[PDB]
Amino acid sequence: MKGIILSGGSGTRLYPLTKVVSKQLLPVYDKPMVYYPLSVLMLAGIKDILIISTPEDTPRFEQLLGGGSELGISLSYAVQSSPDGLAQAFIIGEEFIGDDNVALVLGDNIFYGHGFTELLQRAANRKSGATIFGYNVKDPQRFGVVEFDEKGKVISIEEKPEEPKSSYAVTGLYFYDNRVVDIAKNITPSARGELEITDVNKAYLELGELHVELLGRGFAWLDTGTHESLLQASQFIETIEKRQSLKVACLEEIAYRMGYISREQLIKLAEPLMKNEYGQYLMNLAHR
Ligand SMILES: O=c1ccn([C@@H]2O[C@H](COP(=O)(O)OP(=O)(O)O[C@H]3O[C@H](CO)[C@@H](O)[C@H](O)[C@H]3O)[C@@H](O)[C@H]2O)c(=O)[nH]1
Ligand SMILES: Cc1cn([C@H]2C[C@H](O)[C@@H](CO)O2)c(=O)[nH]c1=O
Repeated sequence: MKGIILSGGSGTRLYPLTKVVSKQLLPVYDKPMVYYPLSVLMLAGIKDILIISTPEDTPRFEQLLGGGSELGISLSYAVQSSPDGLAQAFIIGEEFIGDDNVALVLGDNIFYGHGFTELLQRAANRKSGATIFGYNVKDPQRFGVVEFDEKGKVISIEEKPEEPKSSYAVTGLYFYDNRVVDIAKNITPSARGELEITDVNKAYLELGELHVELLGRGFAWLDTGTHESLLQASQFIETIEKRQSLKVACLEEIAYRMGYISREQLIKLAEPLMKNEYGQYLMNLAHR
């Protein structure tokens, strides 16, 4: 499986925050937003990842994450010339994806909760169909929305409905088989002139292979779209971290716990950052 992080968009709502800094490099407590969705692809066992951003911000993610091999993964970069919607990721990434299955995660999505990584791996290792993730939210009409039935099987899937048929939001994390690129090629802009992931999910629904994993109320799903939610997501992270002295979405911890790196490689990483807390945190970990 390959991974794609959609990490672009013009950053309107966060102005002036986003005047000279890209949205997904802004802090969520103690590390760049982008670390959060990257962590998720890593835990799913995806080792080969395309990061998409704007022409002016794409180089700045590349300056931060490099080419991935310090995390013992592989990272690549592509420019989205402008934000024509999320399905466009599969067009822009057609060539990085090629022959394989692909998972898409939104660059401004924070996921967290016990057992989450078991769910991610089932999905990441499924070799056909789509997997999407649902979550009971306050104002479901703000999001894609999935209604399902009895057995947990999907009866519909609609983008931002004036009258939502369900509380379960479709979240910014998606797993697909190889058919998705030719799917995204063959549908067209909506009323807001974007290529909609909902219509990508609608297609899989017709093929009879759209799976939902529904996330219960023990998971957290936040997105970092506004000054209010950004700060909220921030408080929520530091509360988890202050308490347990474990970090959320520390990339190097995940590379190592996941096998992508060795103790000795983790130690080479810790070593130059020993002047700061994040480095001592990595070093503590190698000591076990
Ligand atoms: O072409 C694009 C479009 C969006 N983005 C970014 O991707 C994120 C998603 O866009 P946004 O406008 O914030 O959300 P919506 O487009 O309204 O909704 C999408 O993302 C939601 C995630 O909350 C889902 O619930 C919806 O079903 C899905 O349509 C944002 O961070 C954008 O900056 C890009 O980088 N390029
Ligand atoms: C093991 C591990 C889990 N997680 C996250 C995934 C889940 O959302 C939550 C519980 O595993 O913690 C990390 O962020 N980093 C880690 O190193």
